[PDB]
Amino acid sequence: KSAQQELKQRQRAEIYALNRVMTELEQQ
Amino acid sequence: FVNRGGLPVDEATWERMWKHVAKIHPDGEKVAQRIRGATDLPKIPIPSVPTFQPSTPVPERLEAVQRYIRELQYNHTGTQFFEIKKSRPLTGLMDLAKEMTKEALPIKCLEAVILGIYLTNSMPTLERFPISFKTYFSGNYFRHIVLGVNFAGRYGALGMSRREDLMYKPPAFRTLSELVLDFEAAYGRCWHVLKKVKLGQSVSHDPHSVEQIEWKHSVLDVERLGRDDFRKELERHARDMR
Ligand SMILES: */C=C1\C(=O)O[C@@H]2[C@H]3O[C@]3(C)CC/C=C(\C)CC[C@@H]12
Repeated sequence: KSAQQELKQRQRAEIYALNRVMTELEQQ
Repeated sequence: FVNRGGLPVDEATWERMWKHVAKIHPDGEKVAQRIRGATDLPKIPIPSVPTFQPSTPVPERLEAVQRYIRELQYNHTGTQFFEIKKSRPLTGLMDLAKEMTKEALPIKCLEAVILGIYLTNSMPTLERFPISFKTYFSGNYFRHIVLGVNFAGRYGALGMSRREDLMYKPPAFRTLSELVLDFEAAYGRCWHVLKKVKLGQSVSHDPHSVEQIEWKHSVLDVERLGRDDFRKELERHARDMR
C-alpha cells in the first residue's frame, strides 16, 4: 500500500468519526 | 467550505476543517484531541456500488441506489470533499461520481444528484432530471436539490438531505405536479415556505456525453404563480421533457 493510499485511509477513518460527532451535535 | 485540492485532503484544507470543528462544537478542542491520530477508530467498510440483474424491476433498483447514497452518510463535517462545477460536461461529472464511489466519503444534496445520474445510466427506461428548491425559514433562504425520476409514466426522486421526506420518493406519483406538491408539503411540515422550484431537462444516459446538464429549463416562482398556474407550469415542464 502506497503512502497516498495510506493517507486516504487514515483520513477517511477520521472523517467518519468526526461525522458521527457532528451528526450528534446538529440535532443537539 | 469546498475542498479544492482533491484527495487525499491537503494539509491546509485538513487543518481548516479541524479549525472549523473547534469553533462550532461546544467541546471543539476535545473532539479533535480524541479523533486526530487515534489508532482505534472504527474501520468503515467501503460501501458496495449496487449492480443489478436484468430481471430486477427498475423501482427495486432505485431503492438499492438510494440505500447506497444513504450509506455514504450526510456530510456534517463542514467540508465538502468533492468540488462540483455544475456547467462541466456530463463526462467530467461522471468521472467525479466514479471517484465518489471509489473514495466513499460523506456527501450532500448536489453530490448525490451527480451520483444518482451515474448509478442510473444503466436504466434507459428511466428518465432523470434535477429539481432544485429555494425555501424560506426564520428570516433566511435555503437551497436544496434532488434527482427527479420518471418510470413507466410515474414520478419519484432520489437524493440526499437531512430529512427523510426531502430526498427519496418511490416512483409512484401520477404527475410531476403531485411529486413537487409532496415536497412542498414536506417542507411545510418543517416550517419552510417554498419560494422557487427549478426543473432541469432529462439527462443523457451516455456517461461519455460531452453535453451539459440543463439545470433550470423551467424556473417557477411559487408565490407569484398561485396554485393553478403552478400546476399548469409543472405539467408543461413534464411535456417539455416528453
Ligand atoms: C444541500 C443540502 C442537503 O444535502 O440537504 C439540505 C436540505 O435537506 C435540508 C436540511 C432541507 C432544508 C434546506 C437546507 C438546510 C439546505 C441544504 C440542503
